This record gives sequence, structure tokens and C-alpha cells, in this order.
Amino acid sequence: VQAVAVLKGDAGVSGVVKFEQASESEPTTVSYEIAGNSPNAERGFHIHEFGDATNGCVSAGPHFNPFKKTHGAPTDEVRHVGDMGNVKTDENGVAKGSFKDSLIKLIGPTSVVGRSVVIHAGQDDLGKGDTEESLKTGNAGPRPACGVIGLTN
Amino acid sequence: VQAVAVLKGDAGVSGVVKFEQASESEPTTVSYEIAGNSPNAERGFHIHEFGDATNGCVSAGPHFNPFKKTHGAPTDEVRHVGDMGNVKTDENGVAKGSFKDSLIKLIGPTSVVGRSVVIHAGQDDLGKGDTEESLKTGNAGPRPACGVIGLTN
Ligand SMILES: [Cu+2]
Ligand SMILES: [Cu+2]
Ligand SMILES: [Zn+2]
Ligand SMILES: [Zn+2]
Repeated sequence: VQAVAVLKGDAGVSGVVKFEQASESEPTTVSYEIAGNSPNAERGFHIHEFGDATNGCVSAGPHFNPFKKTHGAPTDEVRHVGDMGNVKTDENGVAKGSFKDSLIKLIGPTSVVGRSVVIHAGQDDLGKGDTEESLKTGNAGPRPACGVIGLTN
Repeated sequence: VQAVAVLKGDAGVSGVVKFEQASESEPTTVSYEIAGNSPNAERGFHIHEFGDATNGCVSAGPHFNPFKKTHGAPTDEVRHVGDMGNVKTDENGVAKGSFKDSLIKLIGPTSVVGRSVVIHAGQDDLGKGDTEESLKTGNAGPRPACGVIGLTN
């Protein structure tokens, strides 16, 4: 199964995020190409609960957290399903790469199809900051771009 | 369960389409508010197979037709699942209304979540025209606006 999200916003940030999972027990491969970010930085990358674009990126809601855990790093045992950490931007402000993830799924009760992908304006503290907010959002900041995850061929 | 699609394009057409279904056997209520259309006309309204927005409204693919039937009217026995017919625009070019549909579903194997909603620039001939194209698209024409159907609260 394949899915894709086109990140759009009004801050000059945009990109494409592709998802791919063969079966439900298999990990999902996430590939992304995002431009318009600050050069040479880390930017929070997450899947938010709602694929609602009526109110910009705001209506996407909180991080997809069906298991009611606190915010963390993709590699943490305790993290939100939608926690993809930080993406690295080069000197031209382009973030590009891919990775596999076992919590994010395109099949089953926790499918992210129809939900949102959000790129933040700030760095994700991975739930290590000493603030209550660290545990919810990772203090990643504003959401310059987002896209609803849709099915593709 | 509730879902929504925000129709965007570069032709001045835009709107919001909301979906609502309590259980899978129940009909889905579709509500829509679209502006920027030709005044006092009929415009093809359909759910296309892919929620792929990488290539404008083109990448949304054909009408959602899991049962491999020909194009028809919402009331026809033989129609594509995604066949919502024509929406009527007033003197200000606004199409607004709602209806229930038993083929369109937000739950189950034929869920339209993650797929696309497309408003056309032309009138849907409801598969009555005498052209082969009538049976595929209804000769509805160009796709000025579309949106990926996402989950909401
Ligand atoms: Cu986020
Ligand atoms: Cu159509
Ligand atoms: Zn999180
Ligand atoms: Zn059709």
C-alpha cells in the first residue's frame, strides 16, 4: 500500500512525504523531500491526528497518540505514534531522506491514512526539555506546512 | 465518524465538503459549500480513487469504482461509488447543500477516507450521453478544484 502527503503552507515551506507498507506487521518506509526551511537546522516532523485542513495546519490537532503515551524520539519506547523526530536541512534549507518505522502504519486500526503530516518551524526537543510542553509537543513550535495523507498507486 | 475535504485549485473555485457516517450500514451524509463556479449551472461532483495531490487534481485518478460498474447518476443502480452527480450553483456561483448516500462509506473496505473529492468545470451527463466517455466520466470536463478526504472530530 502507498500513500502520500503534499505539504503546503503560506510561509514558503513545502514538500512531499511518501509512505509505503506492504503488510501491516511490516515497517513503513517514509521518504520525504521538503524545501523552504532554515538552512542547516533540525525541524520537528510529526503525524498529527486529524486530516482537517479547514483551519490551516491548526485543525490537524495534536500528535497522533492512540496509545496515550508522552512525546518522545522515534527510537524511544515511549513516544507518540506520530513522532518522527527531527529532519535535517542542508545549507539550502532542503530536508531529504527516508527511514522505516514500526509504529506508523498504513493498514489496520492505527492507520495514518486520512491524518496529517506537519513540519514545524522549530527543533523537536524529543521530550527531553524540562517543560510540560516537552512531553506533549517537544516544543517544536509553529506549523508552516502540512498535508493530509492520501492513498496512491 | 466524520471526515472533511477542502477543495483547492488555481481557477478561483474552492469549498468544503463534509462527510458523516455513524456506522457502516448507515448512509453517509455529504454536505458541501463550494464557490467560484459558473452561476446558475450544474457541475459534476465525484469522489476519485486517489488522494494524490502531487499533480494538481490530475493525480486523483478516475472515479472511485471498486465494483467496476459504468458511470451513472447517484440514483442509478449502475453507477460508480464516487458518483455524486451534479451540484446546482446559484446566481452567485455558489453550490450548497447536502444529501445522504448509501454507497459512499467512511467505514470498511470501501472507505473513501484518504481518497479525493473533485468538482468539475462541466455538467455531468450522468452516463446518458451517447459517447464512450459518458460511461467513464460523464463528460464532466476539467477539474478546477479538489481535496483529499481527511479524518476529523
Ligand atoms: Cu508536530
Ligand atoms: Cu469526477
Ligand atoms: Zn509527539
Ligand atoms: Zn463516475
